[PDB]
Amino acid sequence: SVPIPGIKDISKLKFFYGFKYLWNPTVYNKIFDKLDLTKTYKHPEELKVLDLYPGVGIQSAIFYNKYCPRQYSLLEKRSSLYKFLNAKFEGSPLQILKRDPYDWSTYSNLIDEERIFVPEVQSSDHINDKFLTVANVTGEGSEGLIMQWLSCIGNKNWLYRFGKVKMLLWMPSTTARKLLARPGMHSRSKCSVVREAFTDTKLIAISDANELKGFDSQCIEEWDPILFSAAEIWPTKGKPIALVEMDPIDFDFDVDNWDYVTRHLMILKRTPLNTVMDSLGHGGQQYFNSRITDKDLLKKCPIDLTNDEFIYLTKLFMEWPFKPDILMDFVDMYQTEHSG
Amino acid sequence: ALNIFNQDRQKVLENRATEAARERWKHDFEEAKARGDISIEKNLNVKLWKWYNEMLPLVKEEINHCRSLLSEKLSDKKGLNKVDTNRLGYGPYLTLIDPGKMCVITILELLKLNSTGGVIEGMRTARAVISVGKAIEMEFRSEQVLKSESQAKILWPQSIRARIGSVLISMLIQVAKVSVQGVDPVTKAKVHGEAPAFAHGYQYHNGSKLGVLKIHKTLIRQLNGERLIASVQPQLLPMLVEPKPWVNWRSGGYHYTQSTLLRTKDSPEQVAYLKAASDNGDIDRVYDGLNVLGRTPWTVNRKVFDVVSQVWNKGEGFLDIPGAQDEMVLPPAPPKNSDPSILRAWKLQVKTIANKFSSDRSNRCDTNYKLEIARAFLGEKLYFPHNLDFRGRAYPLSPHFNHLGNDMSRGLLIFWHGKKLGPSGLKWLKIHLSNLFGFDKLPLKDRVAFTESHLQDIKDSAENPLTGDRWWTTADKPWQALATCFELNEVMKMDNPEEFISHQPVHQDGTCNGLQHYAALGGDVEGATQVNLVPSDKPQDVYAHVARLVQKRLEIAAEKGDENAKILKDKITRKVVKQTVMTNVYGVTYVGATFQIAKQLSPIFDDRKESLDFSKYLTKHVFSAIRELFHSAHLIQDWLGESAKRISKSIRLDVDEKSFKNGNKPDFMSSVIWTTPLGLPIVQPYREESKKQVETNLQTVFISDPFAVNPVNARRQKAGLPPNFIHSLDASHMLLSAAECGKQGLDFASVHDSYWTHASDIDTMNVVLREQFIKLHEVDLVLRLKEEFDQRYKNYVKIGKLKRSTDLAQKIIRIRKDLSRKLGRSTTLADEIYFEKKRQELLNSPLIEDRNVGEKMVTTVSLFEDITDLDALEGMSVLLPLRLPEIPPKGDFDVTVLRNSQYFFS
DNA sequence: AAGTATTGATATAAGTAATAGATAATG
DNA sequence: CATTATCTACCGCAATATCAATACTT
Ligand SMILES: *O[C@H]1[C@@H](O)[C@H](n2cnc3c(=O)[nH]c(N)nc32)O[C@@H]1COP(=O)(O)OP(=O)(O)OP(=O)(O)O
Repeated sequence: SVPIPGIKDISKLKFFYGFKYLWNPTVYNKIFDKLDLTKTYKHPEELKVLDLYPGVGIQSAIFYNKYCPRQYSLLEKRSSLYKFLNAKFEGSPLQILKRDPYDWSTYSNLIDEERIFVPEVQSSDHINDKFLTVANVTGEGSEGLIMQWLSCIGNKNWLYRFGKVKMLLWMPSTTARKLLARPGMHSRSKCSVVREAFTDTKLIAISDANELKGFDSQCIEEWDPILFSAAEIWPTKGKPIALVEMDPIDFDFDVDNWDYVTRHLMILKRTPLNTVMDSLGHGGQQYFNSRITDKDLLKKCPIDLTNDEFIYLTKLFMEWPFKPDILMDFVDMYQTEHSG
Repeated sequence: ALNIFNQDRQKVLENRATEAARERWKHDFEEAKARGDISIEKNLNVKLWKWYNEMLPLVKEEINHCRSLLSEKLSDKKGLNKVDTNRLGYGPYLTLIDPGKMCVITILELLKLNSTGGVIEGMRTARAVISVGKAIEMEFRSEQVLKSESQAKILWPQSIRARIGSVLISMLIQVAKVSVQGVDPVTKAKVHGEAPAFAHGYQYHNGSKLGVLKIHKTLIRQLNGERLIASVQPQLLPMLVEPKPWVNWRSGGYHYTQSTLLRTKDSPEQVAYLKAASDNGDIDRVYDGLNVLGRTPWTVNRKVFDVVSQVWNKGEGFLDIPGAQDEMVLPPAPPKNSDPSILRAWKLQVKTIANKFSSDRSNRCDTNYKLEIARAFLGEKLYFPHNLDFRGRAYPLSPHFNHLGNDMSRGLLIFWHGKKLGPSGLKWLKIHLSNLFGFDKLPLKDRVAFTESHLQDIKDSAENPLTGDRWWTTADKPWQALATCFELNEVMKMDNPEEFISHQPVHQDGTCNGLQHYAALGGDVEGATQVNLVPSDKPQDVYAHVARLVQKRLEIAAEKGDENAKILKDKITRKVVKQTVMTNVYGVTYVGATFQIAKQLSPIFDDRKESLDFSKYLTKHVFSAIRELFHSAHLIQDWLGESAKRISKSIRLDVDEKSFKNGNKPDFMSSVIWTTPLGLPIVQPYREESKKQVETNLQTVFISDPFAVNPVNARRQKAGLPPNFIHSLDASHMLLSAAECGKQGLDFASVHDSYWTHASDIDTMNVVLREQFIKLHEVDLVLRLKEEFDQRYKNYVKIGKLKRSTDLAQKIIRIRKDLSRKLGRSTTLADEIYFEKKRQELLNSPLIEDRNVGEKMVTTVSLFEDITDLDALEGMSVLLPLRLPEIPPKGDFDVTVLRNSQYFFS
């Protein structure tokens, strides 16, 4: 029974900091019907949901109206947006909080010690049915936050100590094309490799139908996203956005060594693998030639490799006796002899 | 017979490093094959020899391929391969030099470049390739000059240099081999294996690839050793024979090594102007001053050298010696499930530990190198040829061992010539010892009393440097204080002080010579009396006064309960405030002053480690005090800044005929230039750099082209003109003082503001320096600079906007419309410039009839030069003539009054 | 017209969100 | 009008691989 805000109230807001929000209730209803979150959470009445960068709050209001959760929390730091949300959602069971989701200390303070929001830990076999995290990172200058959250998927530390929690992400289309890539595509990168290793993602919505060529044809015809137009997002100046669903999966490898080997191996992403190995360390070319019995893997560029081949190469890297230490891999700008 | 004996050694010490290195480790192979199979650092030299002997065939094969490919002359059908295409690019260059020399040059450069460029265990590949190419081209130049003298492009492009460097570095990488020992983690079995010594790789920093070369830990294990001096020999080192005096900019300094008078880093305009000045002959005084600076003899302090050697061989962490450590101490890794903030903190700690460890290793290696040079030059007399930088200040040609180094290098140096103390030598040695202990506000008698108070401590610290009270350690200049204590112990052993022959230079310095020049130029009584230009009873400390003012400001601001204010209310010090003020008067920024004050107060640790926040408010207080304290210097530097802006935002009228057409605004190529009172031309080198990805064998480096003509960095010109002018005046005064002292026969050497000589001749030197300051500053240098700029930049036009509604502006609009029909096309500011240029060319015609007709012609700028109020009145773009501002008014203060001052230099 | 080399543009990593202090450029 | 790096002077340091468009020769 929460009041859904309108386009006239959205237009009143002045600063958006590059964040763009979808405001069409019909499109939101279609998106929620496609998601069918009641299927995963058999009892969403007791479910508790947290929102990162809520903004307009249309999605929060529609979610609460449709599902009636137990305790709903919002974390917004933008000033004008905070006053808008606070003014609108007065006298309602929905909660509003003023904290910046960028700082890890904010999460630590919220969950660990102050304990306003207390999720429950589940096993790693199935998705946590009592914790849902929805975030909006549509801002153009904050892709590093998304990459850090994926690294947190890998490290099982930030918010995933509670188990496998589903993520709904409003986030730009360019990073979506990079992240949802497949082997051989020109947009393949460490974003895509990390996504493949640590989670499974399905595209749910898109802002411009022209951008669907960048994605994979089989993947898009499987997902069947809900295509809309640039009108339904209020700030039209920005680039088209996309909605993705992130589900953590089980992984069996050493994250640090896999990270090092992928990052150093895939720099020369369009070089045959029989040449790119010598940059892993001294004698790496000879060692990997000796330990790689397959002659079909020695002519595939790192862009064409998949997470399974990368894990296999990580295993060989660990079995290497003479491996360079991965901790001493950086450049120090503070140190400079600079003798006269 | 000392000169002839040292002459042979210098010719030996000037031997080609490539030839000696070829013979050196070739010899080391003979003992290895006789003694037995080992891997000691003599076998490191053996490994270098093996690398050379296996690399030479590859270079020979490459030369053969290039020679065979260049034989034909049809480029279309030749070199269809990409590799064979670049052979036409580089091959005609490699065939000049001996391949063996080339190989040894590559190996030596790669060894020298290690642990440089921010890489933990290697060097950036761009630096490596360009440095190898530069070394090869320098060897080529030396060989060419020598063979031309014997028999009785000119500048290598940086792209070709990088290509050659990359080719040779890769070809050495493919050859270098070293053996490493390790265990495998399947069975924990210790095994051995050989690996290539170098491995090219990439790294990241804030999202950017860095092509880095990596040197094996086994190699580093020996490259850290004290045999680094044997494996790699310096090219420039202190001389034993008298240097050739400065006459021609292309011939001087070293007997066999050519050097330029100026250290022109990356600009040819400074070189051209210096060459023009040298050809004209206006810098004979500069030549004389440099000869005087570089003709004095030095020798190593044997006793202090012995003490330093014992302390270094002990291995413990001394005052400035870092010590000896073999492996890093990294804290235990946190659990992988810990918070990302904790993980980031741990990674920051690891980076800090690696930084500290690398810096300590570098300090230890540099100190070992310095002590090796000192031991190799023990007892003998050593000479320091001196070069000059563009801004006019003097520097030696020995970067490793020189008196401009740290306290160790200064204390290890004394004058080879000795002079009797005389009536004032003991007094001035005592003054010098008092100076070395941080007390200066006290007069000369009080300094003598302070020195006389501690004879027992001097005797202890001299009879036994270590294993005692060690009073010399608690001195601001420990090693120099130790040498001074030695000499006072010697003189107090004698019953007659005035008969001792001494070698210790005495420090005489002028506190903030830049502030002295400010006060002198502005004629400010307040600044002069604060800086002790006016004679007084006791020295006055501008640093102490401004520090008291900052204490007052912090007392005022401490009412906010600030912890930093509470702590530093009684802890604001002369040193911190002096390091802030000396640069501030020079024109430092807020962040620069913050850096300096935080660096100076960080060892005190009275506040937290992150004292930047506190030092922000401290610097605010310092600036608040200085704004009220100094006004004449501020006005002078503002006039310099306004002149810099006007010169930078100006276009000459001889740029072209029509236009550059590169955008609306033609590029700015005007740099601030003037002439020092000794005739030397000073040119600001600041310009923009255009870096392009240059493909090489290893990778595509990211380098610029200094030979390309680029615009001028206006911000850098503004920031550089005032300090460059001030320090040029300071160095000119130093050069004149040195020339006069050398004429009088003294032993003179100096480090910028401070001047060095024996204690007996200090009074004569002081009189000479007062006289030379008076002689140099008798003229109004600010005014003379104004006429110099007026004469140099008379035919210049600015660029600026103007109001559309200005009555004169509509006249400019019509003249633009008038010019369009006269030219026949659309009018432009460039067309206006061309019309102004041709009008000045008309005035150049000696025909009087053409002059009056030329005067009859009207140009847009010609309208402005007739006008005299449009600039003050100030849309549309307009052309304004270059009108430099009026000089600030000069106060009344007699220059010569400082001749009676006593604490001008002390 | 069809190759083909040149020239330009873009992503990389993953807390410098580690300063209002003060400011001259930018589009 | 907010942004956007930017910060005394010197005295031997701050990026690279890939992909798309375009124009140039053949
Ligand atoms: O001790 C110094 C010094 O030996 C060396 N170093 C760093 N920069 C320069 C330089 O520009 N010119 C010369 N001749 N030597 C240089 O590195 C050491 C740096 O350690 P510090 O922490 O003591 O110096 P820091 O850079 O932090 O302060 P500062 O050099 O700006 O004053």
